[PDB]
Amino acid sequence: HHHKGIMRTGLISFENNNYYFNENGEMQFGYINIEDKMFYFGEDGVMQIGVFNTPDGFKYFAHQNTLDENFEGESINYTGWLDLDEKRYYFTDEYIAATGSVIIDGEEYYFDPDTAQLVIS
Amino acid sequence: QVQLVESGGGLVQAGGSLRLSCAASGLTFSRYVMGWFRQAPGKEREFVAAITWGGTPNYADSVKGRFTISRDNSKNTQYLQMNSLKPEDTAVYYCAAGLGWDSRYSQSYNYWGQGTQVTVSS
Repeated sequence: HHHKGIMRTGLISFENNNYYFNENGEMQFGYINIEDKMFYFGEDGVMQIGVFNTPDGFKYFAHQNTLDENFEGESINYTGWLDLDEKRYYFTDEYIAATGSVIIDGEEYYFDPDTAQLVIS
Repeated sequence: QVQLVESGGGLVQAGGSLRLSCAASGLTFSRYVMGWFRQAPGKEREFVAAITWGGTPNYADSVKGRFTISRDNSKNTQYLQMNSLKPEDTAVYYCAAGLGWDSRYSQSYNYWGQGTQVTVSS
């Protein structure tokens, strides 16, 4: 065999997968603060788009320029209804996803406490 | 409506120095990763240097240690300090602003300057 150790720092793409490595070359996972923008990395390091559970509540990490000229994958200050394909969500005044039983515009809904996706039908 | 203006370009002797300036209007400047690319006639446009919204810089291999990028978020301006200049550094230099993931890549940028000529003589 032949092997060489390298170092990756910062915002990095391999093919269509986006990673963040910190100063020490160490890959980052989960809910991550990069210079005060918040991001979500899967358990395999790969940056995710969609709604994920954080200490701060369920947040929407979105493609660049979804709202307020946000960065690829950043948490955004979304409010209202959101459809991400077959999955539906509702974001509060506090920019987190609603969970449990809620009345929205005079109709009752239920959103799964574990995913925040609307439970329909 | 969105404009990036280069300046500070022009002619310089080898081993000498230049400071490229890019002035941004038409966007929330503090939100973009700002970058510099270069194209020398005969060559493809290549990444040069980039800077995060929080000021963390990164550089192509061949300018590392010689160039220094920086940003003034209060003036909507970014700077490329070019030291120890070489004939290899001769190119049109373009500033760009972007929201895409990897700094090193032309497609990570959505806004582009007109470019300014940097000529270096032996």
